[PDB]
Amino acid sequence: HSSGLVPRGSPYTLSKRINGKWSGQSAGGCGNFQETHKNNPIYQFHIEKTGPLLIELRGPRQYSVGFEVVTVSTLGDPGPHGFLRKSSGDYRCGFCYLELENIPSGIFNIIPSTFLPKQEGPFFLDFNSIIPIKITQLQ
Ligand SMILES: [Br-]
Ligand SMILES: [Br-]
Ligand SMILES: [Br-]
Ligand SMILES: [Br-]
Ligand SMILES: [Br-]
Ligand SMILES: [Br-]
Ligand SMILES: [Br-]
Ligand SMILES: [Br-]
Ligand SMILES: [Br-]
Ligand SMILES: [Br-]
Ligand SMILES: [Br-]
Ligand SMILES: [Br-]
Ligand SMILES: [Br-]
Ligand SMILES: [Br-]
Ligand SMILES: [Br-]
Ligand SMILES: [Br-]
Ligand SMILES: [Br-]
Ligand SMILES: [Br-]
Repeated sequence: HSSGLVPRGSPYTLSKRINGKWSGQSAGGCGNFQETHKNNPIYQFHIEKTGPLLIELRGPRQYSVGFEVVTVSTLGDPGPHGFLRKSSGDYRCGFCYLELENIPSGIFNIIPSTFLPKQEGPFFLDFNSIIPIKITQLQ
């Protein structure tokens, strides 16, 4: 993996970049498009030690983008920073992010999308951390 765009000397000392795209079936659009949102790409990552994670998504300037993070498996006891699903928030043009300073140890999925379906194009997902994170693509 290459790296994202992180200041020199950032507290996030590791940056792992995933390059993907929306194309054909996988251009599913946001959650409003309930028939196709679940067709978007899905990446899966492991947090080995609870600690800070910041995820950035970039797509074309002219696309409004967002992502959701879903807890798949946390084996630790039920802490305050536990969740079912979180998101980058409002769709934004070109760039969005989510900072999880105390994400629990476990398995999570991340689903990046454009606002409307059938918006084809590239994206980068950057995972900025202090501990290495294993990632794989599910679809
Ligand atoms: Br790359
Ligand atoms: Br396809
Ligand atoms: Br729909
Ligand atoms: Br569903
Ligand atoms: Br970039
Ligand atoms: Br959220
Ligand atoms: Br959400
Ligand atoms: Br946002
Ligand atoms: Br929105
Ligand atoms: Br940007
Ligand atoms: Br932002
Ligand atoms: Br958090
Ligand atoms: Br999921
Ligand atoms: Br790394
Ligand atoms: Br990896
Ligand atoms: Br991957
Ligand atoms: Br795949
Ligand atoms: Br599959």
